Amino acid sequence: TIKVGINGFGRIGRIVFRAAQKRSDIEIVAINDLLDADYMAYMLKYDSTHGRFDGTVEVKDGHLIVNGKKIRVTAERDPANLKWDEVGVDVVAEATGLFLTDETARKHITAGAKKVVMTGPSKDNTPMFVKGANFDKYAGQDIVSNASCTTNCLAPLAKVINDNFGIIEGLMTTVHATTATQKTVDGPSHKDWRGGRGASQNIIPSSTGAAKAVGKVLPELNGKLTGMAFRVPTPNVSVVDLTVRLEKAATYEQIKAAVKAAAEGEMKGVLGYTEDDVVSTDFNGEVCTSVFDAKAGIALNDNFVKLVSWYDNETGYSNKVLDLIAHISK
Amino acid sequence: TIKVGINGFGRIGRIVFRAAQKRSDIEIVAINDLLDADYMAYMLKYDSTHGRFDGTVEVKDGHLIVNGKKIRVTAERDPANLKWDEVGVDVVAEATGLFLTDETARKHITAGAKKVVMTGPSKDNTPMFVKGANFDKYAGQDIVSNASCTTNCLAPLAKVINDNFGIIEGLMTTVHATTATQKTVDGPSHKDWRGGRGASQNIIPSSTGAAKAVGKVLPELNGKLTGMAFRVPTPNVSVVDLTVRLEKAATYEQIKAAVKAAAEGEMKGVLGYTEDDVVSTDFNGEVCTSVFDAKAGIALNDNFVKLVSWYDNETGYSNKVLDLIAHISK
Amino acid sequence: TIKVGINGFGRIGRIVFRAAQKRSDIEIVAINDLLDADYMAYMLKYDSTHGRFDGTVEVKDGHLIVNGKKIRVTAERDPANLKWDEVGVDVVAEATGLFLTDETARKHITAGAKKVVMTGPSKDNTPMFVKGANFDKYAGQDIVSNASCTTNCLAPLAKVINDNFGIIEGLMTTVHATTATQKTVDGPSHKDWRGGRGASQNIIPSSTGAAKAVGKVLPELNGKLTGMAFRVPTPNVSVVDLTVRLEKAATYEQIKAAVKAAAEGEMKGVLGYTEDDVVSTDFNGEVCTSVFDAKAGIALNDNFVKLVSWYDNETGYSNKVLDLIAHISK
Amino acid sequence: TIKVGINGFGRIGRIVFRAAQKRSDIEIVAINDLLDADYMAYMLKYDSTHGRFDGTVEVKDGHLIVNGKKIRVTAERDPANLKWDEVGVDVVAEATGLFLTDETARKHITAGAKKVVMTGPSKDNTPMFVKGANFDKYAGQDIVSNASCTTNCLAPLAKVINDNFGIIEGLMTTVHATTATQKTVDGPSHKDWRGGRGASQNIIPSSTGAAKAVGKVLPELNGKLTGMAFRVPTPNVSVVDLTVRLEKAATYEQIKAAVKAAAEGEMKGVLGYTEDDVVSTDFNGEVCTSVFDAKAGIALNDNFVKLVSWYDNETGYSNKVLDLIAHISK
Ligand SMILES: OC[C@H]1O[C@H](O[C@H]2O[C@H](CO)[C@@H](O)[C@H](O)[C@H]2O)[C@H](O)[C@@H](O)[C@@H]1O
Ligand SMILES: OC[C@H]1O[C@H](O[C@H]2O[C@H](CO)[C@@H](O)[C@H](O)[C@H]2O)[C@H](O)[C@@H](O)[C@@H]1O
Ligand SMILES: OC[C@H]1O[C@H](O[C@H]2O[C@H](CO)[C@@H](O)[C@H](O)[C@H]2O)[C@H](O)[C@@H](O)[C@@H]1O
Ligand SMILES: OC[C@H]1O[C@H](O[C@H]2O[C@H](CO)[C@@H](O)[C@H](O)[C@H]2O)[C@H](O)[C@@H](O)[C@@H]1O
Ligand SMILES: O=P(O)(O)OC[C@H](O)CO
Ligand SMILES: O=P(O)(O)OC[C@H](O)CO
Ligand SMILES: O=P(O)(O)OC[C@H](O)CO
Ligand SMILES: O=P(O)(O)OC[C@H](O)CO
Ligand code: NA
Ligand code: NA
Repeated sequence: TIKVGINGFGRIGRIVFRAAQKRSDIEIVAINDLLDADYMAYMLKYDSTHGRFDGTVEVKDGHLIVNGKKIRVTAERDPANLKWDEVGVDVVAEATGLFLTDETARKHITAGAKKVVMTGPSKDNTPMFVKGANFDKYAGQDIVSNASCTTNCLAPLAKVINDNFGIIEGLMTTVHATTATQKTVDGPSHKDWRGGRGASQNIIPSSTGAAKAVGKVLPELNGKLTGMAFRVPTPNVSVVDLTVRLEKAATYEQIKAAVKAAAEGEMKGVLGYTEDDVVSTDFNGEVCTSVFDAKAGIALNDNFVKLVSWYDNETGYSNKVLDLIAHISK
Repeated sequence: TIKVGINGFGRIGRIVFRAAQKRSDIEIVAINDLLDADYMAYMLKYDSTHGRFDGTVEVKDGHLIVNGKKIRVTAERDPANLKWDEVGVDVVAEATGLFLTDETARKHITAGAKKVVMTGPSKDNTPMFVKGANFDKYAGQDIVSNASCTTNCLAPLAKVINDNFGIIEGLMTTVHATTATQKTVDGPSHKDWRGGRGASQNIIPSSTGAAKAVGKVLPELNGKLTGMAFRVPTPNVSVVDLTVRLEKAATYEQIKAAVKAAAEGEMKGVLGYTEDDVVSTDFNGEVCTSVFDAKAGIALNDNFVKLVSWYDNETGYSNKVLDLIAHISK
Repeated sequence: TIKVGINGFGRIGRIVFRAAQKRSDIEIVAINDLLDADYMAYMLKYDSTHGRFDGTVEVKDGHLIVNGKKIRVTAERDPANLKWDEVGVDVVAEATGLFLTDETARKHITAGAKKVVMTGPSKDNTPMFVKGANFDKYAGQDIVSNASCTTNCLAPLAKVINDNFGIIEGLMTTVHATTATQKTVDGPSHKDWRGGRGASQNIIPSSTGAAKAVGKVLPELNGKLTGMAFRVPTPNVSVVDLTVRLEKAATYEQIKAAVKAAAEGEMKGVLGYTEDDVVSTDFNGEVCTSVFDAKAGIALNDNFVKLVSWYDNETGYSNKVLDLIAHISK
Repeated sequence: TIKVGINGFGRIGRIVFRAAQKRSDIEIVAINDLLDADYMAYMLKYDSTHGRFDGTVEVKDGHLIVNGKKIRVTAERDPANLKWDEVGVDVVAEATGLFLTDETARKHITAGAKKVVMTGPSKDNTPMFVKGANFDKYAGQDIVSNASCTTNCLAPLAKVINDNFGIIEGLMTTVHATTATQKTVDGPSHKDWRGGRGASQNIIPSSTGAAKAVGKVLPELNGKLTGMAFRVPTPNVSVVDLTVRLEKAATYEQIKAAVKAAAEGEMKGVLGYTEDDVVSTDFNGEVCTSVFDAKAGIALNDNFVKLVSWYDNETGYSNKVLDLIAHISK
């Protein structure tokens, strides 16, 4: 098993922790955050979106005991002091949002970890990987990024469509759940003014991490795709609305068949496929990072189509963080 | 003064009523619905979205007294019995959703009205008129339709873009407020299964009335545009997300300049233009039916762009119902 | 195995169905509602509040196949035509809200069922039974009512407090999730004007079924308790806020000890007890019909206290419908 | 006119600013916060809850120009450096939540202001005042507190009830809108764990400032009243649910008459009175700090009653901050 330390116990850190409980290949052995262990235990035990933790959580001597296993709890501000080697950590899930460059994330390796996976898009040239788009390009790097949830939805779908029909150009929108960066009522957000406005009251235009990341994980599409977001008052699950022009003419049935074939074969567990009358809550807990909604999309003609794909922006991305941890450990 | 009877006191009927109070050329003299006058008064006085009625509302002898003026109240199921001539009604705002064909709406003329404006898309070939798209094609018809709110947002924007740059093809999404056809918790909706799912919990894919209507008010765009909707948990205000391929190359600044010129000139009061960091609640009460959001849109290249335009689906549409009543009465 | 037919596939009918899957003593063999089998299957499979159905759902020959078992589907408006004997139904879960009197519900017995459990308060003197209040008073009746969800929260708590300390008088509020009787935006509700106002926008004062029912299942408290509700914009889970004057002085720790003892002893699985920092979503899926929140309540003095108890108004009530079916079948 | 400086441009500071625009007796001449003037202008111009600012807002040379009047903008962390005398400030509205003791708030007087009104409950013995409860006790103090919104709702009602009928003991609940201290999704709130849980998803038990403040502004009720709160997913407007035992027997009609008499006389503009079928949005913008809801309350008997009173927790409190400023300046 791969021993993992989580740095940062926010939404991603906690859902990564829960996802790792259900996997035999990865074992969380340590968590670092500026939260007391008893408060960590509370945040783990109770979740408004995903329900009660499936297992036992004890606090003993400042550490967590989860399903009888001891999890080392620390509260280090400087990752260089984390002594990851003292708990045999192989890979660090870097989930604070604060260490998205090589120089900052490398402190985990100085502290004894072997590799680091950033749970967000890198801010320098640290390479990004998206399962179903470019895991096979990984080349042994000791620090990597799993991109972002929206990129994990867009890229697998864009790859199937491009590989089969040729994307000339495309624009996308994600209609995106409210997240922790937003405000409950109009409040200060000096670097993103719209993003300070009351989240439960508003449709809020925003920028998406996918516009900059998708051409990095699929270089053949660089400069051919961009987009934006609308944040809306739901607590989880988002949807990509991808408008593409195709080089090869394809009927909507042919598009469905290509997506379905990828979902049942090469991209199984990454790309999903449904023909049901689904809505966003039907993907709360979804592990696939891109679930194609066949009935929701619409074609104007054989070369211009709007495609719809769902993603649980918490669960899918967290599971693929673990997939990236496993992949770089092979 | 144009005397107007309102048939149906749902959301559109009540917001048309409020908007008519601010116009000197139109006076509401009668309302018909299966509601007691005291309940009509309550629904007019208090509005969760638009606040308290600006004026006085009294019930006297089974009728409404609004700002001191008597409004005749009736509860006729058959419009042929409405006796519109007894209150001097010129134009009926047909707002029940039940009489969207010539044969049904013409019962109002048999009942003494001179003209009818349907407050929804016609179900037969009753002509639709949308301000900023084709009011100038009106040619004396006594029964007309104002299309739908989404069509009133999309059509003025599509016209400016097509007239200046040529829309080869386009696909649109409206991210749309919850409406009265939706359900508070998962409930029966046998003709629209997704639409029965709990509105406050979900992003809900849906169809839009604008996909059929836009090519009818702008025949030059027939077959060139279609789209879909996502219903989201907000109570009012929606946004059109229009992705178009252009015949003539246009930079995003050139597109902005053209839209602003239309908003400040010919289409003033219909098309609006902003460069501010707006969110949906900033248009609660907006009278313009299409407010272009310059900063929210994004161009992939000089011939492929995503344009964003806001609309208060209650207020803008209701004001343009009144504009159409005035226009056909000239 | 008790064979059960469900009449009405609304929220209670569908959550009773799901809960029955986890019990070996009760098997659903038939469902009646004015829904096609494929639409019933969709409503069972996908739930915005409770997630995807845990099992397989297929439609075969107009009937449902659930976890491999055939469920007879019918669409009879008149319960006398339900032919319950043809599927060996023992007890009917009468969940339509339309047959809450002896004369109407007894049509199920004419149609071949042996007993009926109404899933709402009876409108005549059909006896109500609430687990943790008066199941032990059941004495062979073939038609009974399980009262309402709020009554199932209030009555077990009121009984423990009254039995130990003596309720002289009490007043309660339930802060209550939105339900299907409410409206998504301000709409017609001529028999309950406040209840027509947009559910997601408002705190809405309302009446509660528990104000009439509690004195019926606990006659010793008749005339000693009443209350009201506020409906709020959550999709499920509600909370009782009970303010009582006590005959016998009791400190808050003594009250806690008494409630905990009942939750751990006689009323285990009915009354729950927590000292954790819980919020409403922590009870989405809760089977206990009354979970006492020790830290939320507050005592003014040893004879005047405010007690707080949570309930999943869908899940707890539905499970106790099944408990009542089992109890009357003993 | 009284010249006022606002310290802190959060919800209270901004709604105080808007309220002062409509008053001739008070003129805002300066605002201090760590926000650029252009961002202050944006937060003032657009409000999700209260709509667009009624007036003009310009930014010039780092200062605000509002309806043509210059407002001095500063960004001082230490209030001792604010030079309030340079803009002739009489009274400071201390709205940061950070300076709720004599020693901290007195820095404004060192900086040249004459008096300070804290827009929250004091943390030391700085005296609190609530209009309709104890403004007439003000005795010239140069630093005062306006208590909190819930205390401004509870105290005027409790005073009428106690003065007329004698409160033996009472317990209250406020069902309270979401506020800026809450989180959009489950997040860190280490001093109030429940308060970190996702605000739009949950009913959240909480503590209320009124439990400690009400006996301070009405000493005759000290030790006779306390309570708690439930935070719910609405963006503004809250409601007090007051359960009281009365010394003097009073029918519910007698209680209504006493409240109505106070609302129309001595407490006019503080206590309001309605018999309408109201819901929370009907008080968005309400200036009265306590609006009694006659039809919502319920009496068990002539000495034990539940009373309901609404408050716009932003608008009412902000207007009474201005009232306190005017009162201490007499
Ligand atoms: O930080 C000062 C700027 O704030 C706004 O711009 C930010 O917020 C936008 C969303 O409202 C983002 O799109 C943008 O990227 C941010 O920089 C404001 O629009 C700018 O004019 C201010 O300079
Ligand atoms: O009415 C029976 C059909 O219901 C569904 O289809 C309706 O609902 C869809 C949204 O969920 C609409 O897109 C569609 O146009 C409606 O007809 C179901 O998907 C069908 O299989 C049923 O035949
Ligand atoms: O049906 C006519 C009456 O409607 C209102 O009263 C109903 O709605 C109230 C909630 O808004 C309930 O409390 C009440 O029990 C219902 O009867 C209205 O308040 C009445 O004046 C009307 O007669
Ligand atoms: O700060 C550590 C404590 O956190 C919790 O208590 C806080 O949060 C409660 C709401 O969840 C408040 O009622 C309480 O006043 C706060 O102190 C936790 O319940 C405590 O056990 C922790 O010591
Ligand atoms: O598309 P990639 O490069 O992530 O590869 C995914 C593999 O095919 C799955 O084993
Ligand atoms: O575009 P039309 O035909 O609605 O004409 C609009 C007029 O020029 C003024 O609104
Ligand atoms: O209180 P009752 O009468 O529902 O009896 C309950 C039993 O003792 C076990 O739940
Ligand atoms: O009740 P008080 O002391 O706030 O006094 C309010 C005055 O009567 C109003 O002028
Ligand atoms: Na329908
Ligand atoms: Na009703």
